[PDB]
Amino acid sequence: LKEDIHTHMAIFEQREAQAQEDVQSSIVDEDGFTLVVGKNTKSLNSIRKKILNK
Amino acid sequence: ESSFMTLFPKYRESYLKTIWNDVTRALDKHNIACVLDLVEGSMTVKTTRKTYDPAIILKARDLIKLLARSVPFPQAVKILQDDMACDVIKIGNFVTNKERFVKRRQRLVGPNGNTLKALELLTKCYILVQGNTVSAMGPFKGLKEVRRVVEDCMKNIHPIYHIKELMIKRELAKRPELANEDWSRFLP
Amino acid sequence: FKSNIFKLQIDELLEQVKLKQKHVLKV
Amino acid sequence: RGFSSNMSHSGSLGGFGTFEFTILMAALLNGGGINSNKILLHGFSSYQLFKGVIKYLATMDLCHDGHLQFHSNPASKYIDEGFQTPTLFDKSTKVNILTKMTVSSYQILKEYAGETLRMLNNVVQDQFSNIFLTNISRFDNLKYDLCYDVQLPLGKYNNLETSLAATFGSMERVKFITLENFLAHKITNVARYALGDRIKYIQIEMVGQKSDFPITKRKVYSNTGGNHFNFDFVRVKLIVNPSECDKLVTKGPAHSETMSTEAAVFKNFWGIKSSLRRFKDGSITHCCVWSTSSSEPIISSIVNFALQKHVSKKAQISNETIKKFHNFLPLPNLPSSAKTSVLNLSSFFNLKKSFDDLYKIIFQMKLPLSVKSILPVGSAFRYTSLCQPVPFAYSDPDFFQDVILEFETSPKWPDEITSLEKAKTAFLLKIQEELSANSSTYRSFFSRDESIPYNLEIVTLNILTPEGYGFKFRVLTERDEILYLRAIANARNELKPELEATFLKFTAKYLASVRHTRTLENISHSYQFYSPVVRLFKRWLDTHLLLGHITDELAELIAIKPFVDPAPYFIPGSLENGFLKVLKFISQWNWKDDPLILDLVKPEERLTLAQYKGIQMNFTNLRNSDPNGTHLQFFVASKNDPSGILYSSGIPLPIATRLTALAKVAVNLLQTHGLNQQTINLLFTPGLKDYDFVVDLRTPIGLKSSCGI
Amino acid sequence: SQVFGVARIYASFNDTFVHVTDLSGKETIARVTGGMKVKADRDESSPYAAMLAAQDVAAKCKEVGITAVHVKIRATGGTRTKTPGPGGQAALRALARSGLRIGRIEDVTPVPSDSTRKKG
Amino acid sequence: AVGKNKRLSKGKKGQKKRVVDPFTRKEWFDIKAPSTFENRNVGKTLVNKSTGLKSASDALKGRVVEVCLADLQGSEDHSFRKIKLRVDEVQGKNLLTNFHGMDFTTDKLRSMVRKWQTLIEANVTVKTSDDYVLRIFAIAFTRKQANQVKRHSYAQSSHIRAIRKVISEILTKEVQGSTLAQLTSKLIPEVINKEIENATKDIFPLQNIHVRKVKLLKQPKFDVGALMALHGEEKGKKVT
RNA sequence: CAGAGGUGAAAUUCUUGGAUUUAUUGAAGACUAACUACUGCGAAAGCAUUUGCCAAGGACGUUUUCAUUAAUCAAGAACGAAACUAUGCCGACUAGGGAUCGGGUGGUGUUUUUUUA
Repeated sequence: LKEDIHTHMAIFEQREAQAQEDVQSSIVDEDGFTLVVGKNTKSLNSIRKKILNK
Repeated sequence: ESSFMTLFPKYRESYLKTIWNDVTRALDKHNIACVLDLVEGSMTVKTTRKTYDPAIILKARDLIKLLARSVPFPQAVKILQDDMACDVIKIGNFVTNKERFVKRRQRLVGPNGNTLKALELLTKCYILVQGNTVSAMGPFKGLKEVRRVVEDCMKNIHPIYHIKELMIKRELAKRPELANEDWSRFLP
Repeated sequence: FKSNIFKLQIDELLEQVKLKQKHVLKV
Repeated sequence: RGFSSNMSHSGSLGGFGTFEFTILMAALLNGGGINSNKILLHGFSSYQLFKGVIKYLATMDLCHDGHLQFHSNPASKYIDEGFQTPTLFDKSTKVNILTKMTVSSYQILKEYAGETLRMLNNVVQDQFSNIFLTNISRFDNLKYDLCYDVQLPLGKYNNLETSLAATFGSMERVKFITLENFLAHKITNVARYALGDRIKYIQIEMVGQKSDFPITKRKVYSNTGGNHFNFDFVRVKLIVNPSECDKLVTKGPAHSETMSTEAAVFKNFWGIKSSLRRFKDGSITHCCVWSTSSSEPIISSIVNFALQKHVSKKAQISNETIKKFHNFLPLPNLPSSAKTSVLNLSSFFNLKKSFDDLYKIIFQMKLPLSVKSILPVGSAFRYTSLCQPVPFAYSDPDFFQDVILEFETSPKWPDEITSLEKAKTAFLLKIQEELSANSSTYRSFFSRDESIPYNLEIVTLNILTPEGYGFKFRVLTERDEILYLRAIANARNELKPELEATFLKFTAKYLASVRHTRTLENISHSYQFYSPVVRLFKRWLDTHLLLGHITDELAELIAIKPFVDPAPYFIPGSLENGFLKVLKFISQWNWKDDPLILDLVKPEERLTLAQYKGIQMNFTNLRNSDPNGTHLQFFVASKNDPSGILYSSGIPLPIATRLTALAKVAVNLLQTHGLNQQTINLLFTPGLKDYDFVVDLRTPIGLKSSCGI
Repeated sequence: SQVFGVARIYASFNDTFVHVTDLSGKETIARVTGGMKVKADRDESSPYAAMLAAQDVAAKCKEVGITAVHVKIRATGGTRTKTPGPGGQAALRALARSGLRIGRIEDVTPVPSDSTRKKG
Repeated sequence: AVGKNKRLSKGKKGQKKRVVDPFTRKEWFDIKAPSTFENRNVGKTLVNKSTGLKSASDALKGRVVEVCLADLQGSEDHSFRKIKLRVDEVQGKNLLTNFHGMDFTTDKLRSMVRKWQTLIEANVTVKTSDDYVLRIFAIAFTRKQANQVKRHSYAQSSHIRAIRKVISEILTKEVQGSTLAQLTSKLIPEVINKEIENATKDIFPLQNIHVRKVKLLKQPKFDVGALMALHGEEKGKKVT
């Protein structure tokens, strides 16, 4: 149990930190367009999901 | 193990950092532990397991209260003494006009502080006029007289009238032929 | 409302419990 | 209701029917005010007349406080002196009307008047068929809460003086002309003074009373009942106060210097059983102490003593029905279990004490997130466990009682369901480490929870506390409902009802379970007999093999329905009456048309008009989406749960129809055959038929002692 | 072990009420006053008077069975002053000298939320 | 005023005689706190007599005690609270008290209040699951951050109204979820303070967040069964 | 159970039908302490518990719109026991300095938090 918990937490933290940086890393499009994210968002998947919900 | 605390602002923090050795000197001559916390701004008096004076833990509470409300330290230890008490008098809820309220408490202080200083000399108290209240420290007879004078002065009686009355009463009690007469034939 | 529901229900019970003039005339 | 215009003073029931009703409503049309106002008017409809006359019989006393006076050929007047008999009096004809009614008949009429006045002033549901279309008088075990069969081998009219302890002399014949009247009034007064406050009302039925004899006979001649008199035996029926149903001592008057008249009747009424005891605070009063027993109640003991003392030395006393019922309830393997009553909760409270010690320890442990709440949610915490909790009995399926452990709010939870469950597992790991490092006497291990589908990492903490108890801590956070709603949103249109069932299982396990627990514990404290009724009903379902597919909270709801809404019956005052009321209700339930709406409250927060109609609209929407009930059968709802699916979801229609058919077969059995030991034994025999195959299995070890019985 | 009672010490500028009650606050055990211990009416508020009052109350307290005290000290409060009396300090000290175990000291004077005067 | 100089009023015209000794006729009962606390047995109480057990039961069921949570829990971090207790059931030299109210103490309130900040009060009347009616007073004092150079940290009116909305919603949800006993076991380890702080961390930083005072308003009908169940039937000695 | 209040000391008054005191309540008329200022708003007098309802107002922001619609005021209109040691050159006005109250722009990290507010 201890080994599974520790390894899963490590890989989850790595993936989460990478996705957070990828969201808040100034995603500029090819035709000069920037993208409007906010403070305290960490998932471009979740941005697409908000768009899909609306 | 009974405790008491009160809080201060930062100008008092510098002054209290200078004088805190003498505060704990007096309180450990009376067997009362005390701490000072500058990241929170708190003075605290705790009883120890060697203390034997409930009156002295109450008096230490009033000590740190006065020191937070900005009286000097010799006045503070005079409240730590035996036959002394502190009183706060509220002068806020008397008048509605702001100009009139300002004029009346400036009348209470007087020109050059003369009327306040003579009130202190006649009542043997120590009076401080802070905004909406008045802090007076001294014996119980002085505190009774000072509460009466301040309430009438925030009503419309002049402290010059009350100071003349206090002088006349002083000389009247000084001559001990009248321990029954009413003295109202003498008063103004 | 109570009047309406209770009136319709007592009408149902009375038409259920009502007897017949043939029995009345026989007895 | 069961009354009639017949004579009741012969040990019969009635005295009030058509004629008495007409004379009474005519008097109330004439007036009935305290200063001779009119209560009923000419222009009133029958609804108004009925509401008025029942309001009068509910509010006004006519036996012990006052009397009514009218003239037939000018106005009626209530006067304030009770004559210890039903007294509506006409001075134009100088008659008392209700002298056929005894005191017990008037008492039961008062209680029925109160009940129907309550059902008239009830505005929420439809009380009409509830009042007028349910003859409760069929089964005496469903009409009255304790039945008692006593046989009286009397003998002969001249053998009376030897076969009785009372005396039927000349003036006794004058006051009580028939022997049946005299003996009946003797039994009423003796049993009433013996019980005292352990009964709300009493009734004496004379079984074997033939009111018909031919022309060639002088009177009704018979030889039944061990004598030549018109009865088989005496059925003593009691409407019992459930709170004072089991008070151990029977307190009498105090002790002065002079023997008071009341203490004199006490001493001549109890004889050897009486005493003079000094209590814990220091009072000196007379009391006759009894002993409690599981199998039989103190009511049975005291009525045995009273009838064998102050009636005859030859009578036979029996209630083997309730004796066998108390036998069929399980008995925990504990000291003094036999003499322990059925309302004792000491095992449950010992469990709660151990839980509170553990609660303090885990509350004052030190964690990265401080603990916010710990809520016991177990069946033992709501007194509906089947086997009572025995220390160290670790084979009963309810050994591990569920507690919810909820931490404070924190913004740094993970947002991915598997890693979230793994973080909760991490918290439980730290808790277990701290416990095994600080309070070594406790023991602990870790198990899984597969009751929630597709959420496979739910790890629970089993803790064994050294008073012999087990708790499986499971953690509830502020993100579970959010993640389940997000998953059911992002799932596609085919798999949406599967995640509906998943989220519904989650709700019924985690969230509404706490509300359910606290509500049932409170109303169980107000209704003691709910816990033996629900234990007996769970035993019945387990022997009929329906518990594996019907959840325990639905069992508790369908058990508690008659306690919450006993209309038009009474509140149950026996394990027998409660369980049979549950069986009769579940038999008469037509769940294809009728939903179950409850308001789990103490007796007189209730579901008002808007909430009631909204729940009914939810029900009819469910029935338009499913008219036949291939997907849902029981629509049960309460204030903590207006949904109507949450507890009865995922139930096989074969199982539901089998349950209703078992209830119908049971009630038809009790209709054709009298209630007795063989009928209840046949009730508790398992079916084993209608099944296409059966598989009989045994364990290598018998588990009765380990289960704690 | 110790039997606990409260002592309400209402110490105005004119008098000194020592008033021992049991825990429930209703059954009073011993109540005396500086005004009923002193002879000179002008000295109805002296530390001497309060010391005599505390001695009488301590005698009655150890008589009936009380041994330890929660003391609650009180001023006039309301619109008048908000400072206890010389009798307050002396009565508390005299009780502790007489040998009741002083259990817990508290200051309960009625401070008005929003006082009753006319704002002229 | 014992002395001779004071005059003679109506007063001591005729006084009755000291022949009573009520402390000889009185009676020592013992009380018992609920199961929610840790130090249950708390002192004794005096009742006047027992020749009216009517009078003994009357006085005892009337009484209202109050204690400090330091003596009730062994904890000087709970020293500042005071809990009121109501005597509802009496049995055999042993009273079974019930939770009645709760106060802070006056020196604690004065100790909290400062100058260059903002004080927030918020109260709400709610109804528990036991159909008890309750009124909860909570307070919260703002704070400056670890970075602030302005000497005063004032809330605006909109921040005060928003924090009052949040505090009212939290207290309403908590009590309407709870019963009375669960509310006592929430109030003892001060959970609602941490809950309110974690909920209002987003609007404005507050520092002193307490539930200052709880008042009962209306009890339900009396239930000896439920009270005895909360706490956790006897035969005499046969004098003859 | 015999004093309480009040004063420099008194006195008037209330008190064996229990005054003062202690505890649980209930009603009434006011008032809105500490937070309370280096402040805020209103034309002035004035304005401090909560939550709504009604209408008003400033500044700010604007690549909105009208295009001289304005300023100053004698007449007229609206609003509305005290004083008692205070006293500062003014103006058609140049640079500013620390504060603070309200709005906006930018940078920047801490406190915050994450598809649900």
